[PDB]
Amino acid sequence: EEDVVKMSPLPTVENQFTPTTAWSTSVGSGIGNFYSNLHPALADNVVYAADRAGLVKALNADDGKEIWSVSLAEKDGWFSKEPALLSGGVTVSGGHVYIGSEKAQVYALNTSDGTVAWQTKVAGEALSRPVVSDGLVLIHTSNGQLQALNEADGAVKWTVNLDMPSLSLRGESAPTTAFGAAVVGGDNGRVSAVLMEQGQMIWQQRISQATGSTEIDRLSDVDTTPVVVNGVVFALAYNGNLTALDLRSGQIMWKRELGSVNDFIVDGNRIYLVDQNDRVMALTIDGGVTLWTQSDLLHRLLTSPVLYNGNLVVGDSEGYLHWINVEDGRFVAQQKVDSSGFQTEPVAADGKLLIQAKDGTVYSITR
Amino acid sequence: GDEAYLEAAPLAELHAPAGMILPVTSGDYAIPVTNGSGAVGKALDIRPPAQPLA
Amino acid sequence: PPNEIYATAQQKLQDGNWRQAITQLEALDNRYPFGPYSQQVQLDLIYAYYKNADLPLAQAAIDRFIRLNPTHPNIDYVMYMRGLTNMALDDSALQGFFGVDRSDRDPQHARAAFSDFSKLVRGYPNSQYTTDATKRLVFLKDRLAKYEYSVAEYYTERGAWVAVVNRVEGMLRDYPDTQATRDALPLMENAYRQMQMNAQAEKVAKIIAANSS
Amino acid sequence: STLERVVYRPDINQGNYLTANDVSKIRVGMTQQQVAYALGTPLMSDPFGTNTWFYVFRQQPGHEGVTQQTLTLTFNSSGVLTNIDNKPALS
Amino acid sequence: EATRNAAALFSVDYKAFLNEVNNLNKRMGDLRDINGEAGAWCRIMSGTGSASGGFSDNYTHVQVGVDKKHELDGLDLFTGFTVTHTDSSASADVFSGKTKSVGAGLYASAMFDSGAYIDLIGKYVHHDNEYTATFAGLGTRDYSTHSWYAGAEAGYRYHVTEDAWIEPQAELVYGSVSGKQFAWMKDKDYNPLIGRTGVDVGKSFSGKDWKVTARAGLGYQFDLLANGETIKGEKDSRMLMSVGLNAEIRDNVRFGLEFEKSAFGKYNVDNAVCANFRYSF
Amino acid sequence: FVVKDIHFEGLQRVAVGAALLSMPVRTGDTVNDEDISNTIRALFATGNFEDVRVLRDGDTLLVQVKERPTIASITFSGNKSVKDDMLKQNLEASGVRVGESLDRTTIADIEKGLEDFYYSVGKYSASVKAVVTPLPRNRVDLKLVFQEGVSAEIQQINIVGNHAFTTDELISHFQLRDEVPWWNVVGDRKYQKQKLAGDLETLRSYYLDRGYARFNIDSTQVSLTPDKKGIYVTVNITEGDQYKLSGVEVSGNLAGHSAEIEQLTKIEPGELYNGTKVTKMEDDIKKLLGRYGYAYPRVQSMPEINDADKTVKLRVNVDAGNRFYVRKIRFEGNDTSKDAVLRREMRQMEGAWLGSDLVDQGKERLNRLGFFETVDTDTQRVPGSPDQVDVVYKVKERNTGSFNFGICYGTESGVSFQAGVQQDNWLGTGYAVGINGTKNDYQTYAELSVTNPYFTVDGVSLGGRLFYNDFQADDADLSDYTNKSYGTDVTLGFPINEYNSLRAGLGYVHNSLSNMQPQVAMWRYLYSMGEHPSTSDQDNSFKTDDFTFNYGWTYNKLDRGYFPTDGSRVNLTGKVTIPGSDNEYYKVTLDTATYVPIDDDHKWVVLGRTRWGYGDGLGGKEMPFYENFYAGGSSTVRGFQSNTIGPKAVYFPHQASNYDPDYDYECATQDGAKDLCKSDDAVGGNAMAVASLEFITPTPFISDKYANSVRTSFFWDMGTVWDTNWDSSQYSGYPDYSDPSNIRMSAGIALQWMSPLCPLVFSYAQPFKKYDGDKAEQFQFNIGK
Repeated sequence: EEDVVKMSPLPTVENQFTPTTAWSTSVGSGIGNFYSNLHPALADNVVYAADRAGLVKALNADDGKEIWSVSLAEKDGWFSKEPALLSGGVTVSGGHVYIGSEKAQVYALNTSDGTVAWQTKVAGEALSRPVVSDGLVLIHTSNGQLQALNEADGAVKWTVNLDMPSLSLRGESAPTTAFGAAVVGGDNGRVSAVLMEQGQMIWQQRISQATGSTEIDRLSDVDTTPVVVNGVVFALAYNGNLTALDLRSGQIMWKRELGSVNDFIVDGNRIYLVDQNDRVMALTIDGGVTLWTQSDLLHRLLTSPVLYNGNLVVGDSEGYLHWINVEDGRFVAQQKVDSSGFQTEPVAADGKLLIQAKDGTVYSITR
Repeated sequence: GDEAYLEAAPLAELHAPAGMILPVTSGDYAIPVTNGSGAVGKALDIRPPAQPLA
Repeated sequence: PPNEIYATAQQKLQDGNWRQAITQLEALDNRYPFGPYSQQVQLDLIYAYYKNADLPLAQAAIDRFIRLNPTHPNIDYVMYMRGLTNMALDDSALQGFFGVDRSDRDPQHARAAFSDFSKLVRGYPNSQYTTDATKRLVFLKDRLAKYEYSVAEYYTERGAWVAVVNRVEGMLRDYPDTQATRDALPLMENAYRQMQMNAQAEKVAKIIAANSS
Repeated sequence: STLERVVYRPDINQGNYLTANDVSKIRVGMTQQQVAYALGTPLMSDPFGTNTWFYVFRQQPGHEGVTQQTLTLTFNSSGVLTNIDNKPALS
Repeated sequence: EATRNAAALFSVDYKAFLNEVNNLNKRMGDLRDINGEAGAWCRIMSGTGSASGGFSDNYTHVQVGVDKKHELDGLDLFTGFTVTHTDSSASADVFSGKTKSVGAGLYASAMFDSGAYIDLIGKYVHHDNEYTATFAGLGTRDYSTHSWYAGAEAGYRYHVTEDAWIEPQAELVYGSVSGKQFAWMKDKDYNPLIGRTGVDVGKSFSGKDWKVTARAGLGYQFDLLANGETIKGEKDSRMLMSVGLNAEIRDNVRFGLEFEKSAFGKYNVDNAVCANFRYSF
Repeated sequence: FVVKDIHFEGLQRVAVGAALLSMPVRTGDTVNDEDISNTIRALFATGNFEDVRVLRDGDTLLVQVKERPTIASITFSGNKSVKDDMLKQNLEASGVRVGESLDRTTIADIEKGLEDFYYSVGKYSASVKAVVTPLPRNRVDLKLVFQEGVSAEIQQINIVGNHAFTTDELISHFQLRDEVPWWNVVGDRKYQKQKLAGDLETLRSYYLDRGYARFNIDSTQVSLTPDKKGIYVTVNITEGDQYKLSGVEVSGNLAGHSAEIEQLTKIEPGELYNGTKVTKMEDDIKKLLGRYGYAYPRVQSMPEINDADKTVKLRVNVDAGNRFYVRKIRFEGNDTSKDAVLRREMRQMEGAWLGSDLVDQGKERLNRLGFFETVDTDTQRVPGSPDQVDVVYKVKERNTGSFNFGICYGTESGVSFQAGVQQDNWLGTGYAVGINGTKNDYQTYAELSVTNPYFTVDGVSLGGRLFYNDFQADDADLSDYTNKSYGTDVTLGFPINEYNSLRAGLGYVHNSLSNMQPQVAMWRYLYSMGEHPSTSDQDNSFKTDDFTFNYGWTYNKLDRGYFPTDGSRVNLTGKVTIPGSDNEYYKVTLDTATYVPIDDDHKWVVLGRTRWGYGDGLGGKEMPFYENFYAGGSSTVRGFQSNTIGPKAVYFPHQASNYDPDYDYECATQDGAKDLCKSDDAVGGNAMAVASLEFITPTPFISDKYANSVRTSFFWDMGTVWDTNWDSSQYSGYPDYSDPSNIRMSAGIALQWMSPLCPLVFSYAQPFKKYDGDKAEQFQFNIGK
């Protein structure tokens, strides 16, 4: 039966461009109905992709070249292989390709050959996006711990525990750095920003509304990528809002309403948010002026947004797209490119829009 | 109802001879005499005794 | 109004039948727990459930009445009906239709009709149902003593001369004035003769001939 | 008869267990709290006037004879003087 | 007379169409005020009677299924699978054999105490006809046929009194039977439209747990789509007077006078008046 | 400065002393002008008084508090797979009740027993809202609209740190499963919070049996997906090393048991630290001390984890108390059964020392009677004496009885008496009286079986049976004749062991075979003893007077007598006529019912049945055919007709009949040929060998039983019946009936639901290996037993 409301119908497409360039290669075995963070990446026009079965490949932005298929998740060398739940996230930086997993293995592939993968045993399940900063691969696991690994062999293994709430939602908060302080989103509605030397003072701040409510299920949660401008950590959370704190370890705090679990883009004075009701809004850096909403996409399982050539393209749950403008947000453009659906976030660099579906089908749509 | 509680045998306490004081009669299940004189059998006030007003 | 239902709640089993006295009686207890007729309808569910074979749910209606007000003036009616709903679980079944002796059945219902009748004849001696409670305690003290005779009747043919002399000694302390004690008294003498305790068999032999039935 | 020694008869144990080691540890001039601590509480007693405890150890296997060891202890009014009467076998 | 005697083997789907359908008292009994969310019921039906020329009829109709109590606004929805393992021992004197009628289906009854009698019953029965003839060199015979049923039940009940109720019930079913051939002369596919109407004087007195339901009935059977190619067919009306009874106690879920008679026609359906009894103590 | 009019006519709605006379404003005035501050904002602000209306001066003063009406009934509309009973019992303790006054306050407490109850089962998107209906003030009820949430779904199960065993082996022993194949039904995504701690202790005990004594589990993360459609759960374990068991050490007071305890705790050299073996030796010492008088001992275990050489020893501190004696053995629950029935099945005697092996022997003895459903022993304790116990049995009676009176009179058939009185207890005295008065139109079958199980006190039984067949079949010729049989029976049984039982007795059997058809298997008996009539005429009468000696032997070791799941039951019924009767023969019949489980919860039970029979003549007799063996039908070989497995006799050439209207089945006439003419019906053989094998399945889609009623199983059964005296030299074209190799196999699925009012068993089977002439049907149904 229906819980609250069904999916919203699709409005009239406008289609003011020619998005005819799209090549489809179904790599891997497909993710399916599993919630993961398997997003593609690019480095010098080399598109990388993976899957939960361990089929890690490499392609090109034009048509697809330098194709090597390795069995990273095998774990068996007797008669067959077995998947090891490769759902960490492909990040290519510094000549190495770091993919996390859900079986305490943080692989590190190469660029040319891509078969030498030293693995480091961690104290949980790697689910966050592995970022690098000055030769340190940060991993936010599912047990609420922070293990930053080296780029050579992972010798430094400092570990700090933030919080562990009962019946949490996720632990895949991608950390960002800001002048040496790696801002790490917690798991119980706390925003932490410690230096990456050995683990400094946490100065935790409760920003979620789980303490106000008596009965909570998954209210205390924060899963964001806090990109900063001028030393301002936004760091929104579930059932909260943006929490635009300073880098100088302050205690002042203000949110408004209605925060989500997805990501957002900072264009300086203008930001663009998503909610659980899936209405793409827009705000400013100081409070908010002309908070416009879009009720045409009510409960359509919306993914994370991304800017591409001035337009904000957002995927859907069946394969449709939403090319939305910036001045008021009325124009839409729905393209039936996939039949399975989009769950991971789309990445876009240097005129190349990359989006991976649930079956492992990358796209290079350009408009 | 039944007609077994009025047609039952009466109770008669046995006696103790010389040499046996019989001190065993020290337990429960005793029937006192509280001047029982009223209605027995089927002709009883089976209706609930509702309380009148003042 | 609650008075429009209680005015039509007089059709009892003597006026209507065994089914109409409950349908307008249950609707005044749940919808008005603290109404005008609070303790009046509680004394009506007890009597209506007694003759309609509604035995187990009427026992829960008994203990509710003492629990919420123990200062009731004529409280002897609810204590007398507690002994009657325990004697309704006695030999009034298809076995009682044939006319058999059910004294060797489960005495849990007959022993439960003794702790309430003992408080009625000792707490309120000048009550109304004091005469019928004493006449009902003679049949209950004879049915419980006849259950101990059937235990010693089985233990004297299988053969257990410690189990026989423990039930008759327990019958001489609990039920000293009944017919089952004088009938199990040769059973206590026979168990002393099967063992080598001839000094104890002459004590029972001097009490059977001293009390000739 | 024919079915005298064919029908199975279970073990019929009666009274309390009387191990022959802790029987001869009691003597005269002993209170009731020490006899009930060593041999245990008696299963049967004499309530008719006096206070005599009967420690009967009776066991009967299936159609193989009856064995009974009776130990009767006659206490006094205070409960200190005991009359030791041990019957190791029945007639 | 060789074609009329061989037409008795082809006239086995017209008699089985009446045996496959039934009333509410033959599959659910009296489904009045039971708080059971899911319960398996026991029901065994057996009829007899020589139709024309001494027909040995010893069919045993059995059915078992569960229910699903789903009350929303007084319009309940029932869902449960039923089986139809009918052993039809119907044969004449000239040819011998039986008929293994195996089937399965489901039912959806939305009956209520207000009188909203709307039931949708659909079942699929695969018939197996095994006969052994002696005249005209036929001998043994074996084929296979299918049958789809769509039972659309209607009716309303008005409460004129406190105990005696009247239920004028109407039935409208649809069949998808087929034919067969010989090998040593065949039929076609037909869709029957057998319907019936009549009132049901139900004297239901469910005061105590002793529930007596003196149910009557003056139903009449007629054919809407009458075929004339089985030679040709014939016309025959039926009479379906039935007086039911039940006594559903916690120890007696039996003692029901279930019978039905007829007055005109060339067929016999059941006995005059006979019942059952059981008791568990 | 007093206020007179303060009691107006709007405060006597719900109370007069608690609402109107709650604060004594009249004749209790103390303050000068603080009357408004002492009653309104001090007392009239908490209970039911929401109005904070400021009172005016002494001319137009009015309070005018409107009391909100009471709640009449809570109608839970739209019961979406939920029960109204468990939804209203939590609302009485936390929430609102019926008839209780609600002064417009309860908005959150109704969401405590309803919305938080949905959070426990998995519905996290619940949006319930209780809105009161428009109705006048008398008995205002409300409607309950239900907005359900998400189902309890589980996406995946993952176990990290399992360096020894794979992650797929652990799900096969987990109670909380993820996905089911077509092999089973249960095991899909059902997330329960109480079931999460169930399989976590199974994972805690899975590594303890293999030797990992240092096995520890970290915190379990139960993560939820955004836009919830599943529930993830991840455990973190930290196993140690596989240790070895060095030796045991039993300390404390053994009370003379120093030889049967140290031999019981003996281990094997080179054995690991098994977790299930420590708790088995913890109970087996407690079971050993209970067989001597010690009812309440005290035993512990101190495992010494030695991480140096990877070894571990255990120290057991046995504290045996004193000898406990039984004071009284009381029984409660026997409403319809007398105390003498429940006392004969007691192996523990009153007034002796408490032997725990004898109490469990008396508990299983009451289970194999078939009179009770649930039995248990509650060993009490006397508060006065420190070594006296009261063994109490709490039994529950079962409806041991069946009164089938399904008689009915047809329009032309006639009176059809079907009296089926059969019970194991007459009035609770142990007497088993079964009266089957099956009086048909001609078949006037009436029997009376009274059996006393305890004629003496040891257990000797004495029974009887008086049958009367009176079977007149004067219409058909399907191996039928005019039969008239009667006779009595006397059976005296006695036990020879705790599980075995023997029996013996006499018996008189009378028969009268009149007007029977001639064939081969029926006239080989008449050619041996008696006369030699002509083979071309009917109505050849024969009257036999038998004097049999019925022996037998019965072994019973079942766990239950009602419908068991464990144990075996072997039966044997034999008889032989004494010298001097009309016929000299014997017959041996054997039965087997073996129940064996293949798991721990007794869900998959393998049942194996075996029926063997044999019978021959003594001194030249030829096995009288009214007491032959018949196979087929139901409960013996499911998948065939009633008594169709066996030899089929060749009919002799007939010459006449009753009327012969040119369709009778008698041969050698104008309707057939003129030679020896075979038949198609079964006549039975002298021997019989039927073996069956079933597999009791788990609970089907019909899951309502309320104790144990429904039972579905699939089977595979064989069987054959051959005539051991059939001459094969005089018959060539006919099949050999002397061959014990014509096995008839069948397979199918059965369904047995043991309801007290419809105790029928129906089964669908398909014979895959049959022979010629055997009439086989698919669906079968009867009562059973």
